[PDB]
Amino acid sequence: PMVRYCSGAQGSTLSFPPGVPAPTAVSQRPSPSGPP
Amino acid sequence: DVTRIERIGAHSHIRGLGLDDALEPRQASQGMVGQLAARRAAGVVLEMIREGKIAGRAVLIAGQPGTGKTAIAMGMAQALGPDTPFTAIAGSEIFSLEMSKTEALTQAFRRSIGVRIKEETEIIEGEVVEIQIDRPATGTGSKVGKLTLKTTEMETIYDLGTKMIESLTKDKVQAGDVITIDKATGKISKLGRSFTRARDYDAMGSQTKFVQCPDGELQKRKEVVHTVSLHEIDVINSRTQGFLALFSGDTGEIKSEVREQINAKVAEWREEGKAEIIPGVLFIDEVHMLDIESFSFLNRALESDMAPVLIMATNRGITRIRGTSYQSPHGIPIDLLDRLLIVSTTPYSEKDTKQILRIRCEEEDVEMSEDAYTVLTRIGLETSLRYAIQLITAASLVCRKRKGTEVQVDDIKRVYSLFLDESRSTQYMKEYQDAFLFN
Amino acid sequence: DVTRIERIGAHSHIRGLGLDDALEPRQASQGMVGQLAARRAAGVVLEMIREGKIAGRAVLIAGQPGTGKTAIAMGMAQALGPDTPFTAIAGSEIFSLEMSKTEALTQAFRRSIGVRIKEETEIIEGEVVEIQIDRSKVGKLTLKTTEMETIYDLGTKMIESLTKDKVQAGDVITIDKATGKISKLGRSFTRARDTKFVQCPDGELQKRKEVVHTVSLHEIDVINSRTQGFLALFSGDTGEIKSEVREQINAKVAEWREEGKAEIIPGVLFIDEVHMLDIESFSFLNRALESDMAPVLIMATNRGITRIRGTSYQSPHGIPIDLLDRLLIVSTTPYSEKDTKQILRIRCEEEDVEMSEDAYTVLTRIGLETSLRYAIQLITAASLVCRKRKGTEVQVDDIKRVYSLFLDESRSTQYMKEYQDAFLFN
Amino acid sequence: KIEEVKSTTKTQRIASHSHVKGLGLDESGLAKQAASGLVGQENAREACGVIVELIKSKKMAGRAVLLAGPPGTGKTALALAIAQELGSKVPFCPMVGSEVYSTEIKKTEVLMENFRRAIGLRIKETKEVYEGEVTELTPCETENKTISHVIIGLKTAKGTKQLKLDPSIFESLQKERVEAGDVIYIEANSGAVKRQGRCDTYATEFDLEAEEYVPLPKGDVHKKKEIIQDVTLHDLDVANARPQGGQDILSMMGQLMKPKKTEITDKLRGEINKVVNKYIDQGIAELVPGVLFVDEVHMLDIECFTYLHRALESSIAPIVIFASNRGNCVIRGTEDITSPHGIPLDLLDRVMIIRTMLYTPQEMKQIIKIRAQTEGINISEEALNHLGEIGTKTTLRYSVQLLTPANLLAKINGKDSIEKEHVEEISELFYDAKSSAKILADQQDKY
Amino acid sequence: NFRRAIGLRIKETKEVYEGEVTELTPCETENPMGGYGKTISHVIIGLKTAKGTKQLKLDPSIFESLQKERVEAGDVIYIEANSGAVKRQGRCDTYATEFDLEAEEYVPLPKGDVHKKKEIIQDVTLHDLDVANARPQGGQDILSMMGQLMKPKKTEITDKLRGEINKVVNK
Amino acid sequence: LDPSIFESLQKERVEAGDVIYIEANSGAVKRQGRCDTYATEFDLEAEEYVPLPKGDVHKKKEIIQDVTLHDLDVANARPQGGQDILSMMGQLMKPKKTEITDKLRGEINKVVNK
Amino acid sequence: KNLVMQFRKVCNHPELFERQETWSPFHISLKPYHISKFIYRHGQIRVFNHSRDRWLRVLSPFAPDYIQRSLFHRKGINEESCFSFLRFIDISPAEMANLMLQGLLARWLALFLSLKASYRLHQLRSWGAPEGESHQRYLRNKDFLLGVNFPLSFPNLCSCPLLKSLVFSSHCKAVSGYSDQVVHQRRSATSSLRRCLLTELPSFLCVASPRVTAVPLDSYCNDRSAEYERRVLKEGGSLAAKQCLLNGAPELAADWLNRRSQFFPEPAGGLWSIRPQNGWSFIRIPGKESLITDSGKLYALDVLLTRLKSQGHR
Ligand SMILES: Nc1ncnc2c1ncn2[C@@H]1O[C@H](COP(=O)(O)OP(=O)(O)O)[C@@H](O)[C@H]1O
Ligand SMILES: Nc1ncnc2c1ncn2[C@@H]1O[C@H](COP(=O)(O)OP(=O)(O)O)[C@@H](O)[C@H]1O
Ligand SMILES: Nc1ncnc2c1ncn2[C@@H]1O[C@H](COP(=O)(O)OP(=O)(O)O)[C@@H](O)[C@H]1O
Repeated sequence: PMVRYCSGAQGSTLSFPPGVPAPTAVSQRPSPSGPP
Repeated sequence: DVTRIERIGAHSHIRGLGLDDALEPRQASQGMVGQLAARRAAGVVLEMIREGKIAGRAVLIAGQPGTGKTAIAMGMAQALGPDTPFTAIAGSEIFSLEMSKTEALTQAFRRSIGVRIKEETEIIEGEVVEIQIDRPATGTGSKVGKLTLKTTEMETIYDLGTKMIESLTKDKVQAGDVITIDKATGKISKLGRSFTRARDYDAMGSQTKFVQCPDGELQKRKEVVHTVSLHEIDVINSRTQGFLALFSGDTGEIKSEVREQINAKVAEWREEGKAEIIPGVLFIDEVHMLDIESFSFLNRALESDMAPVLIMATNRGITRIRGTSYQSPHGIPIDLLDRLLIVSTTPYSEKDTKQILRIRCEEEDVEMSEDAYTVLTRIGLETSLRYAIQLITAASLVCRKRKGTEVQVDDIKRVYSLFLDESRSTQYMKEYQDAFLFN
Repeated sequence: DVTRIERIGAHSHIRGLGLDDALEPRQASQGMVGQLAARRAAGVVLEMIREGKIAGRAVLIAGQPGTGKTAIAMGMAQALGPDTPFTAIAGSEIFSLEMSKTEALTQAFRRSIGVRIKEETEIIEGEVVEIQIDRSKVGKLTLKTTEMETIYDLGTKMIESLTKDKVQAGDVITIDKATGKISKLGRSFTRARDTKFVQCPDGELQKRKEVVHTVSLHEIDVINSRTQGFLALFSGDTGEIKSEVREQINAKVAEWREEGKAEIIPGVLFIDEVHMLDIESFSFLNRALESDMAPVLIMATNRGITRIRGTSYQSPHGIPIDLLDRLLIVSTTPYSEKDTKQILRIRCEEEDVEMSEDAYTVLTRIGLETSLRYAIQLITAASLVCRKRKGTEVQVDDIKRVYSLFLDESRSTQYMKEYQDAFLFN
Repeated sequence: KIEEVKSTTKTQRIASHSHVKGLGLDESGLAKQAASGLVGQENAREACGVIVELIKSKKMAGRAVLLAGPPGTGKTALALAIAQELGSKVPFCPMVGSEVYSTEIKKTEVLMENFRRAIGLRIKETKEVYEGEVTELTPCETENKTISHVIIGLKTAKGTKQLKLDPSIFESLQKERVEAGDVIYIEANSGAVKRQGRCDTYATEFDLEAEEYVPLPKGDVHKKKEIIQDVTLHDLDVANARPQGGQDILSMMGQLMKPKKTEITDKLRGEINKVVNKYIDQGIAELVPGVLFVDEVHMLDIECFTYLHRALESSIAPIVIFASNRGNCVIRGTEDITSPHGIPLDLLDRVMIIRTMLYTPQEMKQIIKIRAQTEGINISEEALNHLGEIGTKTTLRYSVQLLTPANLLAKINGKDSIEKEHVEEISELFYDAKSSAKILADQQDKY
Repeated sequence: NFRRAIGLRIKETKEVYEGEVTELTPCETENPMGGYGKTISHVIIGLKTAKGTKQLKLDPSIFESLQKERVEAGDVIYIEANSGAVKRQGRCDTYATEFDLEAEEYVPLPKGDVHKKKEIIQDVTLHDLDVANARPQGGQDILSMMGQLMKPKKTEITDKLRGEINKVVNK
Repeated sequence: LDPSIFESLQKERVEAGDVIYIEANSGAVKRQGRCDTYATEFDLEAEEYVPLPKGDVHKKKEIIQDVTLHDLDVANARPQGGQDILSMMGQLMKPKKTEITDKLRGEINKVVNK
Repeated sequence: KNLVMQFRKVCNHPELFERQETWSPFHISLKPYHISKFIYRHGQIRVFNHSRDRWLRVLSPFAPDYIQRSLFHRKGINEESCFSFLRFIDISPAEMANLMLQGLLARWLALFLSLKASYRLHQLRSWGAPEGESHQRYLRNKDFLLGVNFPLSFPNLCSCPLLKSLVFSSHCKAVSGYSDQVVHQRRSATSSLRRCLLTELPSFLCVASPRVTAVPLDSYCNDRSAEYERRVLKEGGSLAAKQCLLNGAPELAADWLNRRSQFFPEPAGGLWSIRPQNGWSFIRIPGKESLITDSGKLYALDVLLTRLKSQGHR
C-alpha cells in the first residue's frame, strides 16, 4: 500500500501502487465564452 | 577599502595593559602608555581574575577626568581576551523599567560568570544522492524511507527513522543538496547544492551559489565551546520555551527559587566535569551613578561564591551619594568603599601626553610633522587630553581637503580656531550671556 | 508534640477582649489584663459590630507604643469570633504597585462586609454496598446507613460519575445530587479488612440539608470581573475593579436585602498603623465611611502631633482633622508596675515557662525601665539560658545574663555614642 | 608495581565569609576565643547561641534580633554563622533590605514572600505511577465522537499490564507524541506524562533516527513511592496563584507566558495555612520554621518598617535577623526623622539588639591568619605582623583584601609564601577608603 | 537611536514565476517502476502573463502543495524561485464576468514574462535587525501568535543580541 | 423561536421536559432544572428537578432601563468578552481600564443622537 | 562513620545503598472555590443585567448598519467619518462588528487569515509597479496595510533568502548566538574550523523545576447548569477555541488530522508547534550518565575503557 517519493539522483519521481487513486488528476482550461 | 561594524572608537588603539611576564609596565606597549602605578595594579587584579580562585573582589579605578581610568578597564578587557566574560555597564544602565535596580545588578553580576560547556557530537556530512520516502495509502499512517549520501571518497545508504523523515521533509532536502546531520539530535543543516546537477533539473525549485561536495569520511565528529553565562542559564530556566528572552530582554525579576537552584546545578556540572564555570569581570563604568539602594545591594551581592570580580571607574571628589544628601569619597558609600581596593590614576606629563597622541596617530593612519605634534602636545596640556585627541582627526581631514600628505602645524592652528575647547566655549558664553537661555 | 503553622507570637496569648456581661473588665481574663478604660470602650465598639445596625461608625485606638492598642484590637478580633468578617491590614499595605492606593482601601472595606445566604441542598450519603454497570449505559447502585438500605437505578450522568471516580463496594460516599460530584470519605469499618476508615453515616440516605453560606461583598465584585474572575480572589490580579460594576452589585445586594433573599453581615476593617496613609487615602476614608455598606473601621496609631504623609501640615495622631472629626478616639494609657508584672505572668504561662517571684520582680523593673515589649522578649531568651544551664526555672541570674547579652534601644543608643564616628551617616 | 591517582576539576571558589563554619560555642553556650572560623565577638556569639536554640525550639514566631555595630564588625558574618549552626534542613533565607523595591509587586508584599519562604515544610508525598514500554494504545469513543477512556498496554522487565486511563491522560500522551515502543512514565496524582524515547529493544530498527533509547523499566508497571519533599510556605503560596500543575490548555500556557510576580491575596495564605495544618494533623508533614535574614535592614522604606509591625506580630512568622552598620541616620522615606541604626523607634522595641563591636590589633592579626589559611596562602610572621599594623592604620576589610593580591605578587616574584617585601608593595599599589580620601580632598579642584 | 544611525545596504536577487495557470498536467513516465501502478516524473504548470504563455516543468511534490492551496485552472499564482513554495493570489480578472457574484477579489493578469528577475538593494538600520530578532514575525508558533495578539512593546534589548548581530553582519 | 435562540437552548443543553426561562427581548435563556414530573425517570440522575411553575407561561412589564454614556464608552471601546463564559480565550487577556479615545466618544455621541 | 559491607557498597557505587529516586514536584491540590447556587443564579452581572447589556450593543457604533450608514451614506461632498479606514484595511463592516462583538477567538481567526493574506499582498506590492491601479488615481483596498513594505517584514524576509539569516532568532529554536565550530575526521585525525555559524544552546541546560505544581484552582457550584459550564471549561471552552490554542487555528487542526497523509507537511501552529527540551512535565528521571558521575571508581573505569577501546585491547 506504500505510495513512494523518490528524490532520485538524475531527477525526482512520485509513485503510486496499483489501486491507489493516484489522486493528482490533471487540471485543464475548459474554454470560456468571448465578449461579456 | 571595506569597513566592518567595529571602527576607530575612543579606545580602539588599546590592545592590552602592556605588562611584561614579571608584571612590570613598559613605558609604551599594546597601545597603553605612561600611567605606571595604575597599570601595574590592574596587572595584579587581571592576574587575580585569570587565576579565578576567589569571589567577591572589587576594584575602584579613580582619578581626574581624562587620565586613563576607562583606558585601563577597556585595556584589560583585551588582555583578558574574548574567551572569558567581561561585561561593560555604565552605572546609568541599571535604572530599568522592566525590573528593579537590585535585579539589574543581579543580572549584570550573573551575566559576568561564564559556564563554558564543550559540546561534541557525531555528524553525518555528505551530498544527498537520493531520498526515498514511503507513505501508506491510509492505514495507521507511519512513513518509512531511505537516504543515500556521498563524499568525494565514500558512499552509504541509511534506512531512516520516523523523526528523521519529518525533519528531512520539513527542511525540504532534495537530491544534490549537501547536508550536515547531527546524529545525536536529528537536526538537519544545509550547506547548498553540489555543482553536478546543472544538466538535469526542473524549472527552478531552489536557487543559491553552489558548494563543493564534502571530502573524506562520511561520518565526522564536531566540537563546539559555548560560553553560556549564568544570567542566560537563569533566563532559559525561568519558564518553558524561554529562549527568545535571551535576546528580547523580556524577563524581569527572575525568581530567587530559580537562581538558588541554578547555583546548585552549576556546582553539580562543575563537580561532574560536565561544564567549566569561569569567573569573569563586571566593569561598572561611571559607578557614581548608582543609588545608595544599589550600593547597599553591592555590599551583599559581592559575597556569594558565584560573584564575579568587579571593577568600577569614577571621576568624582567628595560628592553626595546619589539618592541621598550624604557626602562621601567618590560618591560611593563607605559601606562599599571599605569593601574594595582603590587603584589611583595620575595626570600626564608632556612626554606621556605627546606619546599618547603619537600612538593615536598610528591607529588613525595619520602622519603629522614633529612641529605639529609639538603644538598639539601643548594644546593637550593647556586643554584636556580628549580635545587634543579629537583635533588629530579634524586636522587630518582639513589636510586631506587641501590634498596634503602630512598634517602641518598650521592645519592644527586652523582646526583649533574651528572647533572649540570647552574652556574657550565657556568663555565666549560670557560675552553673549544675555542671549543664551537660563543662565 | 507537633507544631502548628500558628505558634506563640506576640498577641497569641490573647483569646478574647476579657469582659463581664455588663461590659465591665475584670483585672485579667481571656488572656489580657489592665486597660480597664480602653477595654470597656472596646467592649462598646464590639457590641456596635455585633449588632450591625449603623454603617461606617469608626474608632481610633491611640496611645504610647507598647500599651496594647494592637492587643485590644486582637482581643476584639478573637471575641468577635468567626462568622462576622474582620480584615486586619497595616497602613502601608494599601500602597499597591499594581492597583490604585484609593482602590486598595475601597477593596479592603468590601472584604470586610459579608453577604449571607442559605440554600436547600439534596445530599445522598452512605456506604456503597453493591454497584453494577452494563452497555447507552444502564446501571444500579446500592447504599447503606447505620439505619437503612436502598437500591437505585442510575441515570447516564451518574454512570459517567460513579465509574469516573472509581467508586467500589465498601466505600463511604457523599453525593451532591444536583451536580453528581462524589465526595468519598474512605471505606466503612465493616470493610476495613482487605485509605481512612470510618463508621457508616446515620439517619436516612437522602438528606434535604440546609447550607448557610457567606461571600464577601468584594468577593461578589471580583467574581463579576472576568471569565473566571474568582481566580483573582486568590492570585491578586484584581487591579482596578470597575466602579460602575460595584455600583450595580451594591444595587443588586440592596434588593436581595429588601426582598429577604440575603442578609448583609457587617464586619470590621482593622487598619493598623493608620498614621501613614497619605492625605489622599484619608480623603477617601472621609467619604467612604458614609454609605450603607461601610463596615466598622477600627484604626490604631501611636503618634503625637505629626506631619501627615504627602503634606507639610502637622496634625494630631498624624491624621487630618477631616477624619478625626468622623471617629471616636479610645486612649490606651501606659501600665503600672502590678499590671506590667501581670502581663509578664500571662506571657510566661503562654510560653510554658516558670520563673521565681523575685525573677518576676526584677523582670518587672526592667519592663518599667525599658518599655515592656523588651521584658516580654527577655522571658523567651532567659528560659532558653535555663535549658542550656540544665535549670528547671528562670532565676534572677538567667535574667541578668540575658539582659547583658541583648540590649534595649536606649542602652544600645548609649553604647552607640562611644563609637559615634565609627558608625556611618549621622 | 605501578601506582596511579586522578583528579580533573576546580574547587569551590573562596568567598568573603567562607571561613565561617559555625558560632564556635562550647557545650554551656559560652564562646571559645577562636573556633569554627570566628574569633572575638564573645558577647554577640553567646547571644547568637541563645538564638540558635530559639530557632531550634520552634515554639516562637516573629521574634527578631538586630545585629548593630560599625562596618567590618562581623554582623553579616554572625548571621552566616547562625546559618551554618542550624545545618541544611532548617531554611535560612538571606535578603538585602534594598530588595523590597520591586517593579512588579508592592514593597509591603516582597517582605511577605521573603517571610513565607523562611518557613520550611517537609512532606512525605506518596506518588503513585505507571511506567513501561507502550506495547498498546487505544482511545474509547462516546457520543457528543468524544473520548471516554484510553487503554494503554505497558511492559517492564517484571511483566505487563493493560490499563484503563482518563482522557486527560490521552490528551497528555498525544501532547508528548507518545507511540508504541516508547518508554513512558506517568504519575497518577499529577496526571503528568514523561516520554523517555523508544525502548533499547528498538535501537537496531533504523540506521539513522533522532531518538535517544533507554533500557526497559524495572519493577511492576503500577507502583507507589514516597518522595520526602522539602518545600516552603511561599512555594505553596506562589504555585497556586499562577498554576503550572494539571494538564489543560490553560496550565500548559501559564508555563510559557512571562513569569511576573503577583500581590498574593491574604485569603490564599489563609487557605494554604489550613491545608498544611491538615497535612501536619495527618502526620504526613513536619514544619521547620526557619530564619529570615534582612541584611542592610537600615534601608527598608518606612512603609516596610511599619509593615514589619504586623509581620513580626503574626502567629505564623519565622524568626528574623536584621543587621545595621549605621548611626543616627535619617529614616528613608521620612526626610525629617532621625533614629538609631536608621530604624524607627517603633520597630526598635520589637527586636533584641545584639551589639557587635570593634577589634583589638590581636583579633585583626588572628582573623587575617584564619583568612589567609582559608584563601589557601602561606604568609611569613613578619608580613602578617605588618598586615596587623595596616589593620590598626586602616580597617579589617582592606587588610584582609591585600592577601590574595600579595600572593599573586609573591608567585610572580617566584616565592612560595608572602614575604614583607610583597605586602609593602601591595600597600603602595592599592589605596584604601581613608588614604584615597586624602589625595581626593587635596586634589578636589579637579574631580 | 545609536543603532538606528548605522545602515546595512544589503543586496540580493528576487526571482519569481507567476501567471494565470492554464493547465496543471501531472506528467507520467512511459512505464511505472517495479511494483508500482504509475509514476509522475514531473508536473507541468501552464503559466500565462500579458507577454505570453510558458509551461514550467516542476518536481512531483508540488502537487502535494497545489492541493494544500486550492489552485485550479484560471487562478493566478506565484512560485518563489529561491524556495519552491507556491502561493495562490485568486481567480484571474478574465473570469470576473462569469457570475453576477462570487466570493473572491479577482486579480488582474500579470505583465512582463512568466519568469521575473531583478537584483534589489535593501537598506536596513542595525536597529531593524535588533527589533526583528527581538520580536519575530514568523507567525505559525503559539508564542508568535500570542506575541502578536498581545500589545506591542519596546523591550530592553540585551548586549548579547547586539553582539550576535555584529558577529553576523561582519560575516 | 429564531435559530439563534435555538442555538442558545442547545448550549444550555435543553431537552423535552426541562423547565426553561426564555426572555423574548434579550434572547436570554436559562435552564432551571428538569420538570419534577420526570423526577422518577431514573432513581438517581445527576440533575435537579424543579416543580412545574405555579405561574403564567407569559409575563409582561414595561421596564424602564437606566444606562450611562460611560457604560456605552466602556462596553464599545475594547472587544467584548463575547461569550457567556463558555470559552477559554477569555482566560488569557485580563481586562484593564484604558484611555478611551476622544474619537470614539465622538461616534458614541453621534449614535446616541441617532 | 557517624557493618563493613555498607562501606564497601558505598565505595563501589552509592546506587547499591540508596537508589536515586525519580524526583517530581509536590502536587498540591486545594478544595475548589465554592460558589453557591444563589450567587451563580442571581449574582452574575453578565446574567442579571443581560437585558441592559443588550442596549450597550444596540447603541454600539460597531453595528454593521451604522458602519454602512457612516461610511457610504454621508451628506457632505467632503465629510469626516470614522470607519473610513475600513475601505483601506481589508476589513468588511460585518468583519469589524464580529471582531469587536465576538471576542478573542474572532481576533485570533482574523489574525491567522491576515498572516495568510500578507504573502498574497507582498508579491503584488513588490512586482505590480508599472502604470497604476486605475487612471493613476484612487487608493485601492489594502493600501493602508503598509507594514509589508519594510525590508525585514516576514513576507519579504521569506521572499528574499539572504535577510532570513540576519533574522535568525525564530521563536521555537534554542539559538545561543553565533560561534565557530570545529570538525574532526576519523581518517588521518585531521580537523577544520567552520567560522561563525548559528548554534543551539546545549540540549541539557533546562534543569530547573517548580518545587510545587498546583492544580488550577477550580470553582465548584451546587447547580446543574453551573456544572455543565465548568465541564465545558475543563474540556476546553469550545471545539474552535481549543483547536485554535492547541493546533494554532481550526484550519491547522483539520490539516494536522491528515498531515499523516502528506510528504511535505507545514509546521503545527498551536501548543503542538513547541517541543520543550524535557517535554511539558516536570519530573526529573535520573539520566544514565549519573552512573558514571556518582562513583569515583566508575568514573575512573570509564576513562580506562574509552582508552582501551581506542587502543583496540580486549
Ligand atoms: N594610559 C593611556 N594609554 C593610552 N591611552 C590613554 C591612556 N590614558 C588615557 N588615554 C586616552 O585618553 C582618552 C581619555 O582617557 P579615558 O580613560 O577614556 O578617560 P577617563 O580617565 O576619564 O575614563 C582615551 O582616548 C584614552 O585612550
Ligand atoms: N493589656 C494587655 N494584656 C496583655 N498583653 C498586652 C497588653 N497590652 C499590651 N500587651 C503586650 O503588647 C505587646 C505588643 O505591643 P502592643 O502593646 O500591642 O503594641 P501597640 O500598643 O503599640 O500596638 C504584646 O506582646 C502584648 O502581650
Ligand atoms: N569575628 C569574626 N571572626 C571571623 N571573621 C570575621 C569576624 N568578624 C568579621 N569577620 C570577617 O571580616 C569581614 C567583615 O565582617 P562583615 O560581616 O562583612 O562586617 P559587617 O558587619 O559590617 O557587614 C568579613 O570577611 C567577615 O567574614
